[PDB]
Amino acid sequence: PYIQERLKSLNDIETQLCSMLQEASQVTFIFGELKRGNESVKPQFENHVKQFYERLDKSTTQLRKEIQLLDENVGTRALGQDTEKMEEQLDLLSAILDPSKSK
Amino acid sequence: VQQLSLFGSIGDDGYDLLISTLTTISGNPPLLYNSLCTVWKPNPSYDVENVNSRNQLVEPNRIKLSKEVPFSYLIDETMMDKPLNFRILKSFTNDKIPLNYAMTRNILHNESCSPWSLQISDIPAAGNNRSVSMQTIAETIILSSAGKNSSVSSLMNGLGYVFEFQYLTIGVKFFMKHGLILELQKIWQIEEAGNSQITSGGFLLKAYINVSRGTDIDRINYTETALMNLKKELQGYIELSVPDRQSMDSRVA
Amino acid sequence: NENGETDDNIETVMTQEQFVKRRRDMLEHINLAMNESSLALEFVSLLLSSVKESTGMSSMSPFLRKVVKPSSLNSDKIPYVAPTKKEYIELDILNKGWKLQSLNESKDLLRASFNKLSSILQNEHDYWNKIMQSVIFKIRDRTSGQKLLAIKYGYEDSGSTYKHDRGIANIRNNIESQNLDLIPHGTDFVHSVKKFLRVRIFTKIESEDDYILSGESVMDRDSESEEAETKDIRKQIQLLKKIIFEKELMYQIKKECALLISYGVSIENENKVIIELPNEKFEIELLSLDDDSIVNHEQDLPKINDKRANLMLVMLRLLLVVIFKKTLRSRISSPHGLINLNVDDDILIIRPILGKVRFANYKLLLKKIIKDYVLDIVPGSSITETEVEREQPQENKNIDDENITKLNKEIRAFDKLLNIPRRELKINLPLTEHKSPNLSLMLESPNYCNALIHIKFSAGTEANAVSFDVEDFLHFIVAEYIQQKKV
Amino acid sequence: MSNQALYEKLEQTRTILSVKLAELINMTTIADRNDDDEGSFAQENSELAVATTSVMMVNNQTMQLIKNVQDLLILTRSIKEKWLLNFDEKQIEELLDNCIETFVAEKTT
Repeated sequence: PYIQERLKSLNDIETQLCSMLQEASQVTFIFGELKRGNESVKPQFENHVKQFYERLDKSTTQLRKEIQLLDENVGTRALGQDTEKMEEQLDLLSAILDPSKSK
Repeated sequence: VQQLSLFGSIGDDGYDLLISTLTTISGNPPLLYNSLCTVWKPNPSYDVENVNSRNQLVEPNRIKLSKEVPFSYLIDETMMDKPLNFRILKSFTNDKIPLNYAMTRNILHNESCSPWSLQISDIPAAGNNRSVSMQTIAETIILSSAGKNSSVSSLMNGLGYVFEFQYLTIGVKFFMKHGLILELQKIWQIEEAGNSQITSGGFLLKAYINVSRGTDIDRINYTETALMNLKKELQGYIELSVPDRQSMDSRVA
Repeated sequence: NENGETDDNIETVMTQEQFVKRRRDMLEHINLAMNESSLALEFVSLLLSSVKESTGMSSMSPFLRKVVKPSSLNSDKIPYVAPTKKEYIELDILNKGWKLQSLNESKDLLRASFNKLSSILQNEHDYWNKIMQSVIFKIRDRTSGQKLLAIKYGYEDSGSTYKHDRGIANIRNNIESQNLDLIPHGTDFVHSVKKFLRVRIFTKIESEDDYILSGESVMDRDSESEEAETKDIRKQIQLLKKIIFEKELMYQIKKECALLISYGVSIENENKVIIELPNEKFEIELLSLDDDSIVNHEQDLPKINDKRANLMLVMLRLLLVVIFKKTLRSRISSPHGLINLNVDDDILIIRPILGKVRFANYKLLLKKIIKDYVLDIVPGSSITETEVEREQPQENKNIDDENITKLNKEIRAFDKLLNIPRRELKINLPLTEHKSPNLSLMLESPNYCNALIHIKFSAGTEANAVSFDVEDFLHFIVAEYIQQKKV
Repeated sequence: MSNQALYEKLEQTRTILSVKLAELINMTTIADRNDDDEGSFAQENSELAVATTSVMMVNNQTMQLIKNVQDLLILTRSIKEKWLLNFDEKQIEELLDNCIETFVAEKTT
């Protein structure tokens, strides 16, 4: 089905969230260097920092959006017996044809 | 026979969905069917008391002749063609199949006649709050006819009845558990001055079970339950309810 | 992803000593702080001075036995000044930056193992992708009826009814593969052990020499090597088709039962062997225990019996698709439903019963009738056989239909296959001209029992005729016919 | 319905927003921020308890942050689940069956 697309959009939003983590983890160790007085990477600190904010805001819009979509999909509109019953024949019949002549 | 039933309706909008749903609930496809019903009243020229040779208070009522019309006498276009009843019903909405239905009432298109379902029903069971519509029906099958005036119309006149009004219904029915039937239907008034769809806008929904007994309170009570379960299962999607009794009384009126 | 995050949130573990010692750590290291918060409850008795103070005091059982209100203080607001104003206090606030720093060092460390912990969860993202690639039956088990364990999946039989133990049930492993449960048929990802239906036909000839029998078996093996790849429901769709075949063998169990109505082999009630008299031969098998269970060496040689035998399986298999079909005729068609299977073993008998009949009976008997018609081999004569009896009843794929358009289609489907199921002997006739006479005979199988009912008219200016409906009498009737023929 | 389910997710998102901020801001306070200015209203006075703020921050903020994450990954895959909730026709065949019958059954004509 073509929803497998929307499914992959969310599984990727999932990787975005694991980035919210991965990114803010640097924010943790980098602010470690920063209050240690060694203003060495203060610009780099600012970078990965607005980056943790960025990843989660993108995730926030992306899954929030996905939820909006699912609500929209929701707004939008035994199977066993059917095909199986007939198809019986189709396989056995085609195979009975096959053993009668071939190649 | 006892007919316990629940009614409701859906706009043509809801049909597509309802269908997909009903197929899953029942596990059978909907099956396309139709039927014409011709209603007869006692000849208003004759006049009769309301009592028997066995002093019984007996009221005048209408008779209902019902049968299938093969679709060949009903359908507007082959292009539509196909086997699918729901997409086909949109094709049928608002207006009539060939009809002019008089023709068939007296043969045509030197003749004998078909089989009919000859019925007479009583008002649904008096009840302060019924969980289900319970209605009695007297029926006989006419197999064919014989004699001078063997057209169904002659026959009815011979018996002292007169044609009153008629209607065609086309729909799909679902065959289901413990004799439960679901009909999703459309009804068309048939007169000589043209045909109009009574159900224009949507489908009449009827879920029912005809019970042989009446006098087996148990199977009657089982049947109530069946219908209840259905209404209940679909509750929050469609309400199946008991129609007003007064609205199911085929008496003089 | 959610399930896997919920798994990590189930405390769950199978650790010996590893899991054991760790939880003991929690006990003692937590208990310490619990116990030291009790020194905190002892400062409560330390109030004394008030009744509400006594209340707080009884907190220790030893307070219950240490009556006194005991302690007292004075004023060193000066010492509060010293705490706050000391160069030591300025310095101590450095112990605040120091512990806080090492806390931030901890924080950094925790944060990084988190993204790598989300990385084991990307194994799952892949599993979901695998599931995205490649029935919506919704079930609940482990009883209770509310909560407990609840999930969803498809199964096999559907329209028309074998009856017992028939379905399918499906769940996902941590290897991103789906395991196929059956609600019995006991789980083994795309099955554990499978029995295909199988077949096998023996012939015992020897040119009527030493009673030596060999077989030959039409074999159904797609392969022994199995793929149904993990993370692939498309391969699982293939496994689902395999599941369908397994459900089909259950059908051959119904045919087993349908044997029970015949006098041809069912030995000890523990095994049943399909077999028939002529040329003594045997055809197909599957023990009252089962059908086809897999374990053998594999070499390719064929054999004439083997080729024929593959024809049997498809027929026998086919024949109960018929049953699987005329069941559904009734169901779709009329109120009650079809449930409970083959009363009179009329419906049942069709499977494996009418094939056996067919092969054996009509054929051997026709052959035998032909030798009897060699007893009428005497006159110059002539005599011919048709499908004429067959033509007269049981027409194939007719436009007529039944009650309905929907109904008509299925009826039609039945009919052409219905030739096979109907297979009684057609019958035959012979005739003479010159002031002209005529006779005729029909072979009827009723369940492998053979009737030969004949007719005969000698057409001339004034008519004379007789018709008669046992093989002993047939021989005799032929002898009487020679006399009343020309001669 | 779907609405109520989402509301929770939105709340979780708001929670996730409000705690890396507390980890950052409380970092200042944890590092100790004693003010010559009298107006500033953050305190870290007493020994144990003011560096205890640092031990609580660790468990609180870091697990609230990571927790908002764990709950939000549940939220995600929950919606995913929600979405995964979801020949020889003719008499021609009569001929075929006759072929098989003659084939399997004996006699050579």
